[PDB]
Amino acid sequence: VPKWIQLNNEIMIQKDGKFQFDKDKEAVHSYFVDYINQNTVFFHNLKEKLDYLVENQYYEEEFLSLYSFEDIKEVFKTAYAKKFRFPSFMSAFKFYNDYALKTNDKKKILERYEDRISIVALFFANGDTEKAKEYVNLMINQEYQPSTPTFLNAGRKRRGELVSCFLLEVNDSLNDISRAIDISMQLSKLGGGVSLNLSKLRAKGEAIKDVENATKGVVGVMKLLDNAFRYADQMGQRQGSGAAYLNIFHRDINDFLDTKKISADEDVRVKTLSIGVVIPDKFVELAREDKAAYVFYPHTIYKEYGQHMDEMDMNEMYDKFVDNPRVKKEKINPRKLLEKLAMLRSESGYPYIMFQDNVNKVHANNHISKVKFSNLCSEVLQASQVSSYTDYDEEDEIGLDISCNLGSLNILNVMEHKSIEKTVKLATDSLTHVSETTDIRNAPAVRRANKAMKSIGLGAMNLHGYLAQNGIAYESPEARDFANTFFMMVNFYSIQRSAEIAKEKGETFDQYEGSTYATGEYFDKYVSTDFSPKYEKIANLFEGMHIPTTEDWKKLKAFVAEHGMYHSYRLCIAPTGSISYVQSSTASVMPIMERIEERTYGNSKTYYPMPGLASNNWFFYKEAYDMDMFKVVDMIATIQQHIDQGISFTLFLKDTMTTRDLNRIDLYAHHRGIKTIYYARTK
Amino acid sequence: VPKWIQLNNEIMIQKDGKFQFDKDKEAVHSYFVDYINQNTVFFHNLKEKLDYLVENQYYEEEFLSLYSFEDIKEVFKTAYAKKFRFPSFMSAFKFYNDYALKTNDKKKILERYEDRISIVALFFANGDTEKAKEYVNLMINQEYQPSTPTFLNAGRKRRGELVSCFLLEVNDSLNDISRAIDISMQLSKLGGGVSLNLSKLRAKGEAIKDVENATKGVVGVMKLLDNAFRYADQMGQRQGSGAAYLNIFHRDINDFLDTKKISADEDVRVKTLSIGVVIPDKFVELAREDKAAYVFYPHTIYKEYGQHMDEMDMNEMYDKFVDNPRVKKEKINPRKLLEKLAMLRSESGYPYIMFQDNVNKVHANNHISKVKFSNLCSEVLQASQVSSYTDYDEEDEIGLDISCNLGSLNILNVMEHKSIEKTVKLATDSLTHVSETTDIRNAPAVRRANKAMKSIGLGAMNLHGYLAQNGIAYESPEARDFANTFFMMVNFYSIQRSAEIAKEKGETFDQYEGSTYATGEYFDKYVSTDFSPKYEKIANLFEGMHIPTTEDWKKLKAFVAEHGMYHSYRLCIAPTGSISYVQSSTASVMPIMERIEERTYGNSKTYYPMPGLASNNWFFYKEAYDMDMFKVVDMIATIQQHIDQGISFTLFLKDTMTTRDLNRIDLYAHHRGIKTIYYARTK
Amino acid sequence: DFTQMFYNQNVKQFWLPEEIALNGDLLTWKYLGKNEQDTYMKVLAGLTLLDTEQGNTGMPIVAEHVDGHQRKAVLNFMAMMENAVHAKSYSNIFMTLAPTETINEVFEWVKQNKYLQKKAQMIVGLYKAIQKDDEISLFKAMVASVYLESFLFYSGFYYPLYFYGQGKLMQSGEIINLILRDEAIHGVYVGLLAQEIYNKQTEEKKAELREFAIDLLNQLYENELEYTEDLYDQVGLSHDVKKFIRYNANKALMNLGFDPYFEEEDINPIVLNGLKATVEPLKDDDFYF
Amino acid sequence: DFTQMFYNQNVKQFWLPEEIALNGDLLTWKYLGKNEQDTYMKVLAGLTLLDTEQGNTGMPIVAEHVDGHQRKAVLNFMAMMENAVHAKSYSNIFMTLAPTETINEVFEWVKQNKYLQKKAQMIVGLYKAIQKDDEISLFKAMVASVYLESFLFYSGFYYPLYFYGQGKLMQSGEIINLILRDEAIHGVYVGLLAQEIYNKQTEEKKAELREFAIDLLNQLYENELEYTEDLYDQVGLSHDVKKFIRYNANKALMNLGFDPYFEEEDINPIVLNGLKATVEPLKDDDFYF
Ligand SMILES: Cc1cn([C@H]2C[C@H](O)[C@@H](COP(=O)(O)OP(=O)(O)OP(=O)(O)O)O2)c(=O)[nH]c1=O
Ligand SMILES: Nc1nc2c(ncn2[C@H]2C[C@H](O)[C@@H](COP(=O)(O)OP(=O)(O)O)O2)c(=O)[nH]1
Ligand SMILES: Nc1nc2c(ncn2[C@H]2C[C@H](O)[C@@H](COP(=O)(O)OP(=O)(O)O)O2)c(=O)[nH]1
Ligand SMILES: [Mg+2]
Ligand SMILES: [Mg+2]
Ligand SMILES: [Mn+2]
Ligand SMILES: [Mn+2]
Ligand SMILES: [Mn+2]
Ligand SMILES: [Mn+2]
Repeated sequence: VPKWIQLNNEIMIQKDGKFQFDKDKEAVHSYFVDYINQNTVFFHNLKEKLDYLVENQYYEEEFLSLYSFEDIKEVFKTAYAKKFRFPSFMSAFKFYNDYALKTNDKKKILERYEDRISIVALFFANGDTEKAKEYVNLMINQEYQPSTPTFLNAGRKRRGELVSCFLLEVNDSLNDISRAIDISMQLSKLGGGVSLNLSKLRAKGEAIKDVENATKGVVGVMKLLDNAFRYADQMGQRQGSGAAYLNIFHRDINDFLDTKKISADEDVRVKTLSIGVVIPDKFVELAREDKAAYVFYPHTIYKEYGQHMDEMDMNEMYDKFVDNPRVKKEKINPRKLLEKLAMLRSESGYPYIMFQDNVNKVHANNHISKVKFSNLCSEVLQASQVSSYTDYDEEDEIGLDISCNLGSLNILNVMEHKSIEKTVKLATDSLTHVSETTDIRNAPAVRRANKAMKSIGLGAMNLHGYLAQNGIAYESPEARDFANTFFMMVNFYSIQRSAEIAKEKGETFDQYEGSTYATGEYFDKYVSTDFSPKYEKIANLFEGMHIPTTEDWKKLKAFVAEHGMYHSYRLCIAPTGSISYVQSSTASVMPIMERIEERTYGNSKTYYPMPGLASNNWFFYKEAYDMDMFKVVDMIATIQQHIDQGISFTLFLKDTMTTRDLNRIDLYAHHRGIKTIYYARTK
Repeated sequence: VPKWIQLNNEIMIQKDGKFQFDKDKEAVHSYFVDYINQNTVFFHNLKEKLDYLVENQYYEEEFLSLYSFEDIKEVFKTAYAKKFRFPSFMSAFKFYNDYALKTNDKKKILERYEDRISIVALFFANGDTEKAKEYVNLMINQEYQPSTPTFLNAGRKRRGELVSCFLLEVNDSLNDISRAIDISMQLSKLGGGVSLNLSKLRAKGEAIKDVENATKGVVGVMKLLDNAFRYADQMGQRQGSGAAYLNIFHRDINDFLDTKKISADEDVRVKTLSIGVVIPDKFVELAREDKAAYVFYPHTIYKEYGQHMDEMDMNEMYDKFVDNPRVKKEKINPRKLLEKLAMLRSESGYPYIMFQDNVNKVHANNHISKVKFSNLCSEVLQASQVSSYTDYDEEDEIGLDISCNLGSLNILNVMEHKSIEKTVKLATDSLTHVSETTDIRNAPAVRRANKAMKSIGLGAMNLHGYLAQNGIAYESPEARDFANTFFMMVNFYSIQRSAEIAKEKGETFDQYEGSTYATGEYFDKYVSTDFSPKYEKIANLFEGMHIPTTEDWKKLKAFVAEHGMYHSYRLCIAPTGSISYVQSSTASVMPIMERIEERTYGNSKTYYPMPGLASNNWFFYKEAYDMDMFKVVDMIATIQQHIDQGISFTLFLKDTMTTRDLNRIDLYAHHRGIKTIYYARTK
Repeated sequence: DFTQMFYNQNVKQFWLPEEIALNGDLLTWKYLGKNEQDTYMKVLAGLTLLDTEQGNTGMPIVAEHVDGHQRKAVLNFMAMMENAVHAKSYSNIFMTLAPTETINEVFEWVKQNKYLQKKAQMIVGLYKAIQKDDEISLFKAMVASVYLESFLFYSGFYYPLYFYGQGKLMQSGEIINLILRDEAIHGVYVGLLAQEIYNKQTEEKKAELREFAIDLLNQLYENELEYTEDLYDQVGLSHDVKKFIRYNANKALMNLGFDPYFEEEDINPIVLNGLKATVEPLKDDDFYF
Repeated sequence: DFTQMFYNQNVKQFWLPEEIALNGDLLTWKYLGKNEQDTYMKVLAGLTLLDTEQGNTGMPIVAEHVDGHQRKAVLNFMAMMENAVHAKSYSNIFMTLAPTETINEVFEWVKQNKYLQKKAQMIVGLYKAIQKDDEISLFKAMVASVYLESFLFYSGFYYPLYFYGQGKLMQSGEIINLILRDEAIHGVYVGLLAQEIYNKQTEEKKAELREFAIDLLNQLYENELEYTEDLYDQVGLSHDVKKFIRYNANKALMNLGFDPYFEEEDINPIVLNGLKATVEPLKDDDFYF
């Protein structure tokens, strides 16, 4: 048993009726002094280390050649000038086991935390020494954390893509289905999660060019995609993860849901394919009034109207579809479908729930397209256009497939540094750089949408950690007040930075002129409502920091009208799974699942108290399962009103909660404006 | 009970110790006058019939527009002047259930046998009235039978392709694997059977861009292809049929064979994918000497030598691969592998066995490529060049993927009419037309190889029927003498027709000048050895029909050298499954399995005596299971020496014989020059 | 001289209740009077109890004390049939025909029924009195087992057979006939083992063993009469069933090598109507021709 | 929570020796060396002898002390498989491969063998020590039973699986694979019954039962290493057999709800080739807030 593992295990040994939280500092100190400093390759000078890394196929010479070695040396000086110390053993362990650069035999350590941060900053700045130093200060202060792909792979020769979330539209054709399988395998090969919209595919028992009842439906494509993701398993390193989305009004919705039942047949069940259900307001209205609903065969609708069923507004088109004799449908019970959804989420956590009209009532790019589905993590909500992949000899009609770049603000570190504006703008610049430097050669729609939309996702994390370390309960109205003010400021400065980038480059995103940013409809609630804190305690948290006012929002609206907006999408709160340990932060804006995290690595068990947990703030670190999910919905809806994309919203349920309770949580989320629901986690 | 199937069941009622074979004539007469004439749509004149069929999307207007209606009327008169009568109930039942045109609701019958034959003939002739009449005479006399795709779809609007056998080479890349899956689904959608070579794919545990043990092997691609063929099943009426081929020296050969074991897990076993094993003479030599053989990792060989393993000569490079330290190899026992092959064929009928050096020692187009795999029916043996499907933005290097049009001579009717030459030439013309009118716009390599190679497959059937109806035992030397003379004559006239077509069109097949036809080496055994029958009984069977001598073959060799050949491949003997009933013929050149064949169609049981079966030739219709497989191998090898492609050779095994007997049959087939072994059928 | 043939017969008779679909009895069951359904449920419940104890206790304990691996294999197989096949089949019948409350009630009824408790007390008492290496205590338990197999089941078997013979409840009846076919061979086999022990005794000891067997039979018989009346009076069949159990008592005695004790009587004729390829290695000479 | 599920899996795995024809094994048996034939015979006799103890004592003694009708039925079924199916199967394999005199000599040798006897008597000792109404002694016997089913058999199973994975002795290898598949489920089932007892204990008593299980495992494991070298050194396989023993020891521990004792190891590839919370309806007013 390692000495640091023993020291970390002494946290649970209760001395004087309290956990020994101070043992984790001893644990991390022992971990470093006994393992990391021993296994860290040291070089006489930074020049020798850099030469070894570039020449041994560890780094990329292209981005490092943009600086004189003096500038790189000063950047590394800035990283090491902070004397950053990992507060807990788990932070250092996670970094040096997941993100630190190791030798080709994975025996020694080439990169410390400072080296990784310096390389990421030098890649972000793209030749600017002052910008690189600013990125170094931002990341070594741990105010901004680039996503796991960006943080892990930036500046590495043998790297995967810096983007890991992709959203593909699948057209109703064998050519398009085969192309979707190919692109899914190509993107999973790069290490990215792939989400596929299956709503355009015609249901089971539909006609294929005069041969009726010949289509296997969305479940055959589901099996194809599941095997494609199983094959493209990231070189046998990490299991290939993909998601499939289907509209709740699709005829195959029940077959779609039956793929996740525990009793599912092996010719129906899918293993590596997550499922998400898209629910328009029409379905919730039908279930509310207990009227019997209809699911429609998409190809009949396409033949009758020339438009896909998911391309049309179900609120206005549902009655026309039902009254159309040439549109094929079967009766369903919407309440029974809702209960089936809740039962499936209780049993397996699936499907994801995307409230279509909650997303699109505040969507800023409805002119480009409505948001029809989400990503594998249920936070990316962007307009997509389906591609028409024709025969081999013909020319394909390339659409827009969603792929956004992820980054997370550390709410605790941004708040303690009083640097919401600077951190938000620098994170926007880094995400923009990642977007520009991303070129995917086997997903033409993804590449086209990356070049045109220039969408980024700037998330946040350590919300519960910041609140509990400041004596604020997560469910308290003061917590929602802080979330309101903080994310209003984040949105303000992200919009300002996007407009500044548009002014600097003289270009906006494609089809910006039709957006609500161009017409000013986006800024209505910001030029009409004041989002300053309503509590003196919360207003004191923002001391020394200018909270944007209504006049500031009017000035921003005028600036955006004059100069445009560079990013179609800017903010999305991803789960931030493994980077939260490195940042000593609670995951995303979700509340903590456990106060102290018990995990086993190898044959030794490890203990991870939540960051900042102590005796004084023990009960402010309320576990998510002990919380009222209605108040968590209230918090996420408070945040969601300032996030243009969605938020990964996990439901934390007790074992005593019934199907009716899960349905009530889902319906209250729909009522409160929640866009997506990620997971149903039961204790 | 239907009257016709009641009459057909009176065959088995033994009267005076004999089967009532004449009941089948009464059975078919009742079948017609009680079902067919009643359910047949009859029009006032042929003009109304043709207008009705063209207008209601049953026929194609383009091919019928090349003839004035007087010519079409003359063709239909020629078809009906024969007054063809089906000799058995099964012939008419199979035709009117599988190939006769029916109304859109599958209610009534639009085409008789004469109508279908006339339409196929007018399609073949392509505007020529006299040629259409010649084709009508050829098919109404049942001397030549177009394959099931051609006979079923010739001249129909809503039709599949006229070719159903496709062979695909898969390169060792994810782009090429995705393209292989796409092309397999596209061709299965067209109704064709697709065979894929998986030898170029690197084995399990190979590196994918310097990360080791990353490749899932050929079994992952096998699962992908199996699900692709399950998806593209054409309503499931005829589910997607695929074949995978692996060289026996591939490292994944044991896992490739384990996909067919009964005890295989659901994560390994493939169900819709047939498997074939390509065995070079090196493997048979290694097993014969009981030496230690080695299977190789294909990617190591490709990296070391720059060529794929299956693109190299194993009999000359096996020792170099073994001695090469940079080539990765695994030790196997070749005799244990042979025993495993025999056990797998006994328990499942798989794999197909291709003797690669038996195919390539007589292959005429080794300059283009060596034959590396066979088709799903294990009789197409043509040169293929792998394609290089690149990224979306890059141009693809299109290779040569095999596909040939099938057609069978009826040996009994051809020999009765003394029309080997005319039947062979007309069948060659029809197959050439089918090749010219085929355009696969989603399989680039299939299209390119169809345009370049112009390969056709002209098979034969009713060999056992003809021999049994002429008092010749299938195993007798006289039967092999007849097969030798008959198929030498077929080869002579097919080569003559190919040379005449090349002379008329002024073009040969691509890379003809490097072929053995151009060098004249192909004709060595024909200008040196006389193939006239050695028995007076057989010599009288060919009386009235000129048998080409050595002088005739020398003249043909000069003609080919001076004019070239239009088809790279001309003759392949396919199984000819369902068209054998319509033609009242035994299936292919293989011996019959049952003298009287009992089948259940729906809830009706009906019996099919072999064509011409009686008491005077009961024992000449010896079942395939009761005869020596060594003599059947001798017969197939006698036929194979005149066939440029392979012969679908089914092994008929008793329950008593062990795996050693199956291995002995396989080794004797390899010794006797058998190119492929199709099935190990056990009774 | 006999174990091997009993082994073969027992294993070739192997079956599971799930082989018989029971939904076909649903209508003929629905059509019976409340009295008939009550008697039927109770009859099968009494059978379930007997098989429960024969499987849990009787057959395993006799297996323990009988010498010889083959004899033990037969007895172990018979034990498995009792509780894993026979006792369970009754629950398959109950679960098809009856609602849960009626099922719960009938199992409560077995616990409190004095005749069923008495017969279980007597039979199981003898099983648990077996002493290691004491052949006399073993003989007594084998007599008890034969009386359970060949006599005691029959007050229960009568009714399913009575219906089967009229073309009623024929799927349940098929199960019961399979159970009866098994018990007949079980009674013969255990009877032969009992005779082995009896034949080792002095004439004086034999006389005492016959007294034991006849006294036990009479005691069980008198209890079975009261049980039979209690169940069958409400369906009018008690006298008929009594004739049937006497008939089968004689068969039990015969299985033990004793003379019949009751006089022959006419049984209801309805009830009588109720009755891979081989792997061979390749040789070197196989590669040359 | 589990007995009916195991009942189903057990009865659907039912098989008989006669189903596999054994004679075709003579075509590969004749080609093995003397050491290979000797090891095979000795391993086979080892398995036979241990399985007889399980059929005559291990399963019936556990069935006797476990409460519950359904558990007793499953346990009876397992005892039946040992005595009626497995024992006959081992005998059949022997009679096919060796003449009568050779069989008698191998059994004489293995009966006197120190390492086979040590483990056989250790297991039997724990079965003999079970006391009526004492769940601690029952648990200890269940641990012994799981160790036999899921661990001790595997030093023996190795060899038939090794041949089976190479295409040798395929008929007897198929039989062994069916036997092994039964022992696997037996081990899992008895393991669940042991965990039930374990979970009823105090924390101090649990720690004491864990120490018992680990101590017993250690004694058996050290003897297995000696047993292994004694049989497999002559055919050069002992290193790989030892990996297989540890891997199966870990499975046995997991069956008892305990952590693995040994580090994970890869196994010989030839041997490998041989081998609802509560639904509640929405009652309106849940759509309004
Ligand atoms: C991407 C991928 C490839 N493979 C296998 C299948 C292909 O035959 C083989 C080649 O993959 P490639 O697509 O050629 O990968 P690569 O070009 O980046 O690697 P290399 O430089 O070695 O050519 O790898 C997998 O098994 N799983 C996978 O996820
Ligand atoms: N010497 C050295 N410095 C390293 C290494 N990895 C990162 N660094 C950082 C530490 C300093 O901030 C910076 C410059 O180190 P140096 O080259 O030793 O500089 P100097 O102090 O000699 O001027 O590089 C490393 O491996 N060696
Ligand atoms: N009348 C008619 N003829 C058919 C039909 N299908 C095929 N035929 C064939 C039969 C004859 O050989 C040929 C000409 O038939 P027709 O048009 O009736 O001509 P004719 O009998 O007046 O010369 O067409 C059909 O449906 N009707
Ligand atoms: Mg289409
Ligand atoms: Mg490649
Ligand atoms: Mn019974
Ligand atoms: Mn019994
Ligand atoms: Mn056993
Ligand atoms: Mn067992």
